[PDB]
Amino acid sequence: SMQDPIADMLTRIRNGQAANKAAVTMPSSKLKVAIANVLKEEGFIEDFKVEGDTKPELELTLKYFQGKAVVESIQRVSRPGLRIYKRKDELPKVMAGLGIAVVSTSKGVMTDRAARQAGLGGEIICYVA
Amino acid sequence: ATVNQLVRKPRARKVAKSNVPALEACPQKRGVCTRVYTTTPKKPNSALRKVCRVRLTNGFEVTSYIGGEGHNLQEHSVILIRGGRVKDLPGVRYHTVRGALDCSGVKDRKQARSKYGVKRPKA
Amino acid sequence: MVTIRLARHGAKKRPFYQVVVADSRNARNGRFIERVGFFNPIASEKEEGTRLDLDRIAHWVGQGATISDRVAALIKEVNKAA
Amino acid sequence: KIRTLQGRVVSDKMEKSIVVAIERFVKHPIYGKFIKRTTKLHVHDENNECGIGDVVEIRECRPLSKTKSWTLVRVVEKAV
Amino acid sequence: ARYLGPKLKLSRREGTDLFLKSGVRAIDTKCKIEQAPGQHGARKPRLSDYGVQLREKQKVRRIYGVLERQFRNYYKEAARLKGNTGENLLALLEGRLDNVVYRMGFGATRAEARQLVSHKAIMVNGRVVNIASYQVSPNDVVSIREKAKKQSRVKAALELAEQREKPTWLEVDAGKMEGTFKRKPERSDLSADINEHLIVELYSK
Amino acid sequence: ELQEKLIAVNRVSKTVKGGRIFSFTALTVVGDGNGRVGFGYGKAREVPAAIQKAMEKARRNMINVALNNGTLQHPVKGVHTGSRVFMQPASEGTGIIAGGAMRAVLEVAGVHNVLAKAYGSTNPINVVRATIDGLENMNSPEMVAAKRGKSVEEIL
Amino acid sequence: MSTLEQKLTEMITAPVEALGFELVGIEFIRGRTSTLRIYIDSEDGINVDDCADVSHQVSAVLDVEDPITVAYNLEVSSPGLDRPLFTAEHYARFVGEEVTLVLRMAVQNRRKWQGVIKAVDGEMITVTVEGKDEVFALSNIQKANLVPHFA
RNA sequence: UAGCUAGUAGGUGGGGUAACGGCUCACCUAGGCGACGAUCCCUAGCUGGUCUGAGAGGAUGACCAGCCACACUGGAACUGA
RNA sequence: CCCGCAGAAGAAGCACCGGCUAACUCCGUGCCAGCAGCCGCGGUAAUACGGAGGGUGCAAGCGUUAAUCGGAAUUACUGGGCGUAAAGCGCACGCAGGCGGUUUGUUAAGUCAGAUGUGAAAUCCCCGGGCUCAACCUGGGAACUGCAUCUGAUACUGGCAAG
Ligand SMILES: [Mg+2]
Ligand SMILES: [Mg+2]
Ligand SMILES: [Mg+2]
Ligand SMILES: [Mg+2]
Ligand SMILES: [Mg+2]
Ligand SMILES: [Mg+2]
Ligand SMILES: [Mg+2]
Ligand SMILES: [Mg+2]
Ligand SMILES: [Mg+2]
Ligand SMILES: [Mg+2]
Ligand SMILES: [Mg+2]
Ligand SMILES: [Mg+2]
Ligand SMILES: [Mg+2]
Ligand SMILES: [Mg+2]
Ligand SMILES: [Mg+2]
Ligand SMILES: [Mg+2]
Repeated sequence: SMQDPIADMLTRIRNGQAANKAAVTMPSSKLKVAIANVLKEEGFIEDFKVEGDTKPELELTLKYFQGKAVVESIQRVSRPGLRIYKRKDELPKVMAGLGIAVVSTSKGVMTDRAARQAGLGGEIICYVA
Repeated sequence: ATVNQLVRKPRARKVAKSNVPALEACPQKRGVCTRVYTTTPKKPNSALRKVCRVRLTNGFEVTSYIGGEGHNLQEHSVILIRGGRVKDLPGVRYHTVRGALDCSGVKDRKQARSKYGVKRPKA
Repeated sequence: MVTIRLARHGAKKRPFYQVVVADSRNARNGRFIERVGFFNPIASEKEEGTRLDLDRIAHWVGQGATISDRVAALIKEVNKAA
Repeated sequence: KIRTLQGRVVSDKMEKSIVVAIERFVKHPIYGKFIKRTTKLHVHDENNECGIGDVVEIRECRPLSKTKSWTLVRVVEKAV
Repeated sequence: ARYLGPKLKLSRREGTDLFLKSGVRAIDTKCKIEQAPGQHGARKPRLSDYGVQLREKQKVRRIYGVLERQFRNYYKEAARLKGNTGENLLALLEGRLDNVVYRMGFGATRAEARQLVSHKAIMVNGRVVNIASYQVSPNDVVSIREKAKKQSRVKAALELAEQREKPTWLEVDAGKMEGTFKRKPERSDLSADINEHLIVELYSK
Repeated sequence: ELQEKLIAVNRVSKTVKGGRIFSFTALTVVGDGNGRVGFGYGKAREVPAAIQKAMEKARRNMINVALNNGTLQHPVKGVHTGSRVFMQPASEGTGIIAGGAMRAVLEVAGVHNVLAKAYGSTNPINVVRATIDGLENMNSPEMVAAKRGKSVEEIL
Repeated sequence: MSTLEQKLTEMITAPVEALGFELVGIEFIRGRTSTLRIYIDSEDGINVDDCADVSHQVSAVLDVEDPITVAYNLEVSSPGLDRPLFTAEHYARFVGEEVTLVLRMAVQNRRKWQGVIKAVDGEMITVTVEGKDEVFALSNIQKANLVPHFA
């Protein structure tokens, strides 16, 4: 029973970049889109696109820089089995700020940097690198 | 070992069974030897191990290695014991102190005499 | 009753007095209510040894607090200090 | 503004009083997993006017029995 | 609480100069500076990194004369401060009153200078002080009490100071035998043989 | 202008028809003190040979790590052959706080300030098998910028 | 039974006897550890050091004339406060002290009791248990110790 | 150590208390507690802190400060803010 | 606290030197013994037992024992495992429990933000000040990660409703 769509989405990229696919796709969701959009403009992929209406699927164009995937380490932190929330000041840093931590706030979903810009805690979803 | 199992059963940790039980955290204990005896090892190893059965103030009877080079002990000789375990002795987890409480001050030792109570010889 | 007095601090032969308010039934260095300054007998002009929040004091004696004679003198000083 | 809690009765087998069970969602101290904890109570049901399961709202008051210290203030759903 | 054996044995053990004698002669003239002391002191042992660390620690101690327990205090405080710990460690080691006096050339050897401090001969900022480990502050002005301004040793040491490099951070006036600790000395202001990073590494074991 | 350091030497056996024949395995690293380092390990019949040949292989294999200022650019771990090694940059002048085996590796590479710690088994060859990999897996503040197609501050 | 303890007794008795020392009990334990324990009786007193002297001499005669071929372990001992009594004569020497004893048979009503010696005979030892002056055949006693109590 | 409890759980009335209250009593109701550990058993004064630890934690509660408890043992009260 | 006086004059020891672990030989020594935190040690030579010389460490102390944490990721929340090393129930069903696809609305519980109250003093920490230094004492601050309350925020999780 798929008791998490997000982790699946991520592994679909990890097992995607590993298998060196050109592109991967998932059953979409208004959340995953927001997840994609932020990392999309964060250079970790080229572009996403979603089609279909009754079962809209999201589809992602993976990235490779020099025979190597741009994104290389992905981990869902706040998982259904154990949630995670962080206040403003304790917003983590991924690889000394080289990585990125995607966090949802009441003001939506954005990178950790943007969060501590607005000064908003939230739920840490994934560490990307 | 998932978190939902920890909340129903926190991780335990076994206690530190004191290898020196008969001391009960006392750095030393006073005792009276209820027996004196020596033991040689098997055929290949030839040596003599000095050791006394001693009843402690707490009521325990134990085995304490005789430091050696001072042997003036016999039944009803009081003695102070400290927890030291020598290799090659199965039940000896204690060493008799040398230099106090009814233990002969060992013959003159020019080296490491404090570990035997020998006072600095005044030439 | 509720009084303003001196608790002794510092070290042997070098005493330091925190002027506090407390129920008289409490030990000289027991609990108190509102530390309101300090006293140093051995300042010798090296540093101030009399700082008082006398208005807070005034507020207290205003509502029935009584004054140890020592600090009563101390209060007189800062007023003379002006 | 008065304070108040919003629990849910689990029993009313007693004269003019009820057993409300509150539910607080708390994060575990060490293991970080959020958990739900209940705090049963003994609320004074004036007039004996609450069924079972019907979610209620209470308020803390001076002691009224060996157990009760809480007064009901309203009912927000009547036990469908 | 101070080492009182022979001096050169240390240098011969630490295999370098330590300025443990007035310096009117060269070390080799007075010892086998190139070779460790003792019977086996001739052979060159195969030491260890740990051995290196220890040997560098004992150096900076011996070159300054701080015993062990008092030393790591300097360290355990030096680490607490800001900036490069092992750096400022030497900085405060350069702050010991005697050392400053020695740097000011009032005393040929630090011990000789230390004996002065211990013998109530020096006033920092006009007031007397006799603890050798007395740290000093910038702009302080040490001096010689007149009860010793005529001591034969102080003038001879001043006549030996200029034979060595005039320190920068602190400025002296040998005319009236009193100087000024203007600036806290910098790392470069010291020597380069000292490897402060391994000195930290040692205590960080 | 290179820099070398032996790590460990073991006497390994080899049982033959009549008895055995011991040998000697050396293990060493070589670095340029400038974020470029390799390691070598070679058996031989007696120590100086092993120490010699193993020293030479390490002159090849010298990867070039993109450290900055005697310290890493981000915490990093590396796991190889049952040995786990955590490292992370440290403040200025902190020093090389590391177990024995790693310390040389960190030293010859050019690192000056780094915290570190090993885990699991502490077999020396394994941890260096487990360290250099961890080292090269560092990422410059522009390797990302490049591979992320951004400017440096665009990540920083 | 007796692992030729007879020879063990002679082999130990000779050097011990040469020491002017009296021999009292010989016990050997096989399996747990092939260790032999010897009880000696010196009127002046028994230090460990003397136990070493006899341990060396007995070890010497033991080495040449040992055909049991068990592991070579054996300790020298001097009577403890709780000291085993094997001879009728030993029972005689301790006229009026408490001695514990256990019957060889593990059948019900076995004499696992202690008493105070009232009279001593060869085959029969009188010890008082439950207010009764009982008489015990020492051969039918598995093991017995005297005054485990320390005063 | 799995059930525990009959003044037990609740109500009415009276008494009682400086004060609310099974505090007590009458009366009525038949409850109340428990696997979110009741009950039972062993151990223990509690905290600020203290030691250790990179941290999270682990340990601990000597000194000093806050709180509690006790004053040969057991029981009872009197006086009195 | 100061001044004067006399005179180097009244004042250095304890462990250890096979490895771990800084520091080595001589002579006995005979596996006799003794040494021992572990691994180990001892023969006709032992840098490991004893003495000696020399050396290392520490110092008015130095060692031994005890006790606690650490090292120990060796209860692994941070931060472990379970084919064969210890560890997947013989299998299944299933209550409690845990967890839950997707869209909208609503809620504001969780969550986040802010405010406010409180979180004794001492202690710890920063910046000072004072005892000749230091320990020590002291000013001020920081912090006390908490709790409560109020006002917001609605992405997320929960609730409700409708799909
Ligand atoms: Mg001292
Ligand atoms: Mg060495
Ligand atoms: Mg009533
Ligand atoms: Mg009434
Ligand atoms: Mg740790
Ligand atoms: Mg006390
Ligand atoms: Mg009265
Ligand atoms: Mg642990
Ligand atoms: Mg494991
Ligand atoms: Mg099975
Ligand atoms: Mg099933
Ligand atoms: Mg649910
Ligand atoms: Mg859902
Ligand atoms: Mg406080
Ligand atoms: Mg000052
Ligand atoms: Mg919802």
